Parts: sequence; structure tokens; C-alpha cells
Amino acid sequence: ALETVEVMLDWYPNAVHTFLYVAIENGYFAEEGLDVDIVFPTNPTDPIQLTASGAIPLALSYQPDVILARSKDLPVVSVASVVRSPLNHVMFLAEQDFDSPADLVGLTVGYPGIPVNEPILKTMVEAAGGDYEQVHLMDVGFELGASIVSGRADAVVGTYINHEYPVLKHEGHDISYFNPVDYGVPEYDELVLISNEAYVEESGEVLAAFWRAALKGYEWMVENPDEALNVLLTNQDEANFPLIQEVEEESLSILLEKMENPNGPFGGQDAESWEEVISWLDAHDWLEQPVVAEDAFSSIT
Amino acid sequence: ALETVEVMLDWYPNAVHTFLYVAIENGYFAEEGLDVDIVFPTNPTDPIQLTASGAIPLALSYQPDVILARSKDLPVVSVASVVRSPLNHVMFLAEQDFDSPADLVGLTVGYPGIPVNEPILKTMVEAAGGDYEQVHLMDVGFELGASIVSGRADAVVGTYINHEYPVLKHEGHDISYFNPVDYGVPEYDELVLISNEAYVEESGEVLAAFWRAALKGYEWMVENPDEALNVLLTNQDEANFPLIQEVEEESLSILLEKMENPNGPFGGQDAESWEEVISWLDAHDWLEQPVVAEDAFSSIT
Ligand SMILES: Cc1ncc(CNC=O)c(N)n1
Ligand SMILES: Cc1ncc(CNC=O)c(N)n1
Repeated sequence: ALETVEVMLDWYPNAVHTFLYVAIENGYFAEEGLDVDIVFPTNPTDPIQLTASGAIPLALSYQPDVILARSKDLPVVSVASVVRSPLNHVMFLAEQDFDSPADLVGLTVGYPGIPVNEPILKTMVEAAGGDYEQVHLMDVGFELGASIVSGRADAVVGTYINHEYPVLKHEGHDISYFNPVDYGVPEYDELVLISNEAYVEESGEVLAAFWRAALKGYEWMVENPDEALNVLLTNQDEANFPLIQEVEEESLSILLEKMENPNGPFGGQDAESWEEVISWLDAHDWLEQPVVAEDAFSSIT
Repeated sequence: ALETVEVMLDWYPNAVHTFLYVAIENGYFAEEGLDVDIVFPTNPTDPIQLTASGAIPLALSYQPDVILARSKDLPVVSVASVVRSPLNHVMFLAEQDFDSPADLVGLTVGYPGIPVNEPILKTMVEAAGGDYEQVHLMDVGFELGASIVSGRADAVVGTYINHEYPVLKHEGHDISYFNPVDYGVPEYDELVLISNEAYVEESGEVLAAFWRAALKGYEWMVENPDEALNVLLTNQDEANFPLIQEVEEESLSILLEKMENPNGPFGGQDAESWEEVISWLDAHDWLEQPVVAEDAFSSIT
């Protein structure tokens, strides 16, 4: 009777996922006859791979990644834009005192294994005249903070200003960073709801029912900021990704601004954003097969 | 002219790679007309993946992985067994007090992101009477120790008894474990030298040149345990994977036993081991395409 839908988040639960949990808790999905199954990823890259393979119909990923994916012939399609601008920043301990991304040359940068991180770091490094081919990336999965703090990596990319940054500071670490948009990286959407082609064609109803629900979750979160932030926190995976309340409210405050759609409903996708993100990548030889903005995303409403 | 050959290590430099750095320092590779360039993986799955694609001609991986890779149609082939038995142990802080792998049900286990670990853990958990679907894997790439020491993970797999075990202990952690061999897993070769089919066909004289120099380095190590281990430590990656004199010589003591072919030459393989490991993976439904032991490995000399 209830349509069961698997939704794989992009990371372990945190402020950015608030709208989804509010949807669950308020029965918005039940009202829509859906049984939403929120799932965490085993590997950071699972979201796009599983969605692509058709194993799961929904997940949260990164716009630049969707393009990378579609460029490799994966049938991944963005059906909604959650965070309309970047969150990703390159981080390191203040003692490192790097002058610019070009100082990463000859050093090792930790990262979650997520591909999107390659074009971002490459652009940032070349933008400063360094030779990215001498920059060493070290996959640390979810252990982003530990890579930098332990010392095994000189810097990290994949960390968010709305999260990892305030957490490290809260934990006492003195963190400095480089903002990708100050080094040739476009204002891409950090996070987008993604599905696969078949499911968009074969199950448009379910997808429409889902977003309608998720949107109510969003609108409710917006009108009930604190209350909704409380919902997430209680639903946090305390065993593997414990959250700090103060850190999370600050995170939410940042995300709210970036999640809101100035000239349309929450989730509305801007064709301009995609077009330039594709050309940015296509320009740096990251796209093996051509990608078109009319195919990288579609409206499920 | 020296024949350039890229060799990707399975992990960062440690006791197990001593025979290779010895063959470089002592000039054995040069003697065989080759210029060997050791490269570290940025991603734990790189070895198998870059070899398969032809991007790299040589690398170190795991016997079960070669099978899985071939099961996925990748053209990789094992050209030498380096560590003839398992090293992989599931590890957790002594606090946990698990009675068996079935206690892992409902918890999260960290792993390097290397596929071979899924079949291992699943077999283990199932042998102890637990539901694996209820076990959560968390990708931490190279940050294995951190996953459990930070409490972010309840247990970890992928860690080696010759390295991580003595390291955690040396760092002050009371570690407990579960040997996969005690829980239905076969005595597979932990480390094996790999190449792709195309290369073994086109560059066999190179491979043979490379392996003689390698055998020579290996034999020197056996006659000069300590001098070799020092060659290794001086050639360690101190910035991203610092080593401890004591743990590393302890590690060598373990590997010396597992690397030696009691009767036969170093690197020698045989259908038996491969067929056993293949059958294991088929029985537990891990293979997609059937795999043939014969095609899975081949002598290099
Ligand atoms: C809180 C947080 N941190 C890092 C990531 C990883 N994204 C790109 O590398 C993510 N999805 N969420
Ligand atoms: C020292 C060490 N630790 C872990 C691994 C990873 N193997 C399987 O996951 C490895 N190749 N070497």
C-alpha cells in the first residue's frame, strides 16, 4: 500500500538534512502515501553510483559531480537544487600558513574520495600558478578532520565552512582556509537531489509526491527554524557523527540563506548555473563525453 | 636506455615493501635494464583500478580482489604471490568486549573502501550467526586506526595484524580482534603483485627482468633483515605515514614467515589457492561473471 522510497543522504546527518527529517516526523510522506527510507552511504561516492546503477531512486549529491557522472555516461539526473552555492573549502591548520593554493604543490591533500574534489582543487591550484600534477590527494573517506589534525595530510578539501570548519574550531583546532570561488571555481550548487533517468520516466508520480512532501518539510523548517533544528538533532547519528548544538544552529543559519530560492520555490533549478558549471568543467578537460544542461537536470514538479 | 616502469604500492610505505626499495637502492632494477618509479595510491582501490585500465603496468593488491576484479570483467592478472596468507584482522578497542563477529550487528565497522573487505566481514558475521544486512560499513580510506580510536567506528576491518595491530598497541590502545580464518574465510594470499593481460603479453621480458631484480632484492633482505629494514625506513613516507622502528621490525618478523615459499621460489603461485578462493566467493554469491583460476594468475619467469 505504502510506496517505499530509499533516500541516500550525501553524508552523515547534519543541519543541511533538516528539511528531510521534518518531512518524516510530520508525516508529510505518510500523507503522500510514501514510506521514505533514509539511508547513509558506506562510501562517500555511493550516492551517485547507487542512484546511477538504479539500486536507489533518490540521493543527495553535488552538481559538478552529476556532470562528471553524466559525462562518463551515467544516467544520473538532478531533480532539485538544495544548496544553491558552494560550501566546500580547502582547510588546514593555521601553523601551515600557506599563502595560496599553489603552496599545496608537493604536499598531500586529504579528501573524501568524491571526484568533484579533483576539478575544484585542480582549478584552485592552477589559478595560483602551481602544478597540480605534483599535488597529492589522499583518500580519507569520512575522516576529513582527522586527516588534517593527525598530520598525515597537509590540508583537506571536501570540508564545509558550515560544518567541518566550525567543528574543528569548537574542538580547539586553529583552522585557516582557501575559498574555491576566490580561485576560478564557479558558484556551483553544493548539493542537489538526484535520481536516475528511468525512475524519472517510469515513476514520475512517486517523485512528485516525494518533493511535494519534502517541500512542506522545507517550508515548515523555514517557519519553525529552531523546532525543526531540534528534530534533526534528536535524529542525529550520535554513534558515528555526533553533532554539537551550537555548531549546528550556526550551520543552519548559513544554509538557510544558501538553500532559499530568491525567485522561485525551494528546489527550483536555474539553467544558467548548470550551463556554466558544465562549460567550466568542459573547459578544463574534465568531461570525456559531452554533457548538456537540458539533460543534466529536470523538474519533478 | 633504462626501461621506465610504474609500480603502484597497495598502501603507503611499510615493512612489507622492503624487498622493493632494496631492489631499487641496491641497483638491481637498473641491472635488469629498468627504471622503477614507485608511486603511492591516492585511493585504496587505485592499484586494481589503474592497473586494469592500463594506466599502470604493475601494482600490489589482494588475491580475492583480483578475482572480484575479473568477476567484473577487469583484465587484471596476478603475476606473483608476495604474502601467501592473510594479514587482515577485524579490530576493535578491548572495551567493546565482543564475543563474536555477530556482535557487530547494529554497529558500524570502518574499512579502507577496498571491496575485498565486504566478502570477508559478511562471511565472518554470518558464520557467527548474525545478519550482515544489519552491519554498517564506514569508508575511512587510509584513516583506519582513527575510525576506532575516535570511537567514530565500533570496529574496523582492513587493518593488518603485522602493522595496525602493533601500532595501535604501541600508541597505547588495548586491541582485541577476530581472525577471518577462524570464521569461515579461506587462507587467501594477502598481497600479490598484479599486472594487466595486455602488458603481460606485450612486455613479458620486462616483467621477467623486473621480477629477477625483485627476487634478488627479496633474497638480499632475507640475508640482511635489519640492513634491509633500514633501507625501507630511510625510504619511508614520513610526512603522510611515519613508521616506528620497533613496530616495523616486528612487522617484518611476521611477513618474513608469510612471504617465504617453504618449497619453491618467492612469488610462486598455484591453481589450488586460487580455486579455493574463487569457490569461496561464488558460494557466498560475490561473483558476477564466473572466474577461471588459470586465467587469474600466471608465472612471470
Ligand atoms: C558535512 C559534509 N562534509 C563533506 C561532504 C563531502 N562533499 C564533497 O566532498 C558532505 N557531503 N557533507
Ligand atoms: C598496512 C596496510 N593496512 C591496510 C591495507 C589494506 N588492505 C585491505 O583492505 C594494506 N594494503 N596495508
